[PDB]
Amino acid sequence: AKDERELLEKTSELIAGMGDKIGEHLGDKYKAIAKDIADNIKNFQGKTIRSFDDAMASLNKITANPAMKINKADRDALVNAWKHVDAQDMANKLGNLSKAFKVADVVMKVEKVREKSIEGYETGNWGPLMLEVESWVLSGIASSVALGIFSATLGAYALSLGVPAIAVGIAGILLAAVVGALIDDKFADALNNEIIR
Repeated sequence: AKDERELLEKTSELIAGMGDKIGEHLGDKYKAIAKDIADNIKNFQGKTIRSFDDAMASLNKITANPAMKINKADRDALVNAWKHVDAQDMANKLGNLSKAFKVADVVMKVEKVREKSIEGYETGNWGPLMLEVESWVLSGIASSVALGIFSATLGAYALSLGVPAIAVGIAGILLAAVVGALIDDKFADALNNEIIR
C-alpha cells in the first residue's frame, strides 16, 4: 500500500491526541515524547518493528522501575477501563476514522490487545501483549499495519479514559512505553529521564 501511509497518519493523530490529554496531568515533557512518537509512526512506511527481544528490553526499563509499581486501586481502575471495552464497537469506531483500519480480523486483534493488557495489569507480565503484536508481523501483517493497529487501539483506550488523574498519568506512561518499544529504545530513556525521574 500507499494507503498504509493512510492508516499510519490517522494513527499518529491518535498518539498526538493522547499526548495532549495526558500532557494535561503529566506536562509538556510528556506532550513532547508522545508527539515525537507520533512522528515516527507517521513516517514508519518501510521500517520494521523491533524484535520481541529488543521490545521487552526497552519496555522493561520502564515497567521494572520502582517509581512504576502501580497500586491495586490504580491497577483495578485500568483493568476495568479495558473490561469495559467492546472490541466489536472499538473496531467499528476505528472503521469510521478510516477504511484502512478495516483490516482482516481487526475485531480479534483489538480483543487480544484488550485481554493481554488486562493480563499485564493483573500479573505485571507484559510478554503476552508484546508477543501478540510481533506475531502478527511473524504471520505476514506488514510491520506498518501491526504498529498501526496496535497503536490506534491503545491510543483509543487512552482517549476514552475517565479514571482519576494519577491513574491517567500512569496509564499514559506505560502506553508511551509499549508503543515506544516497537520503534526506538530512545523513548524508554526519555520517559525515564524526563518523566519518571
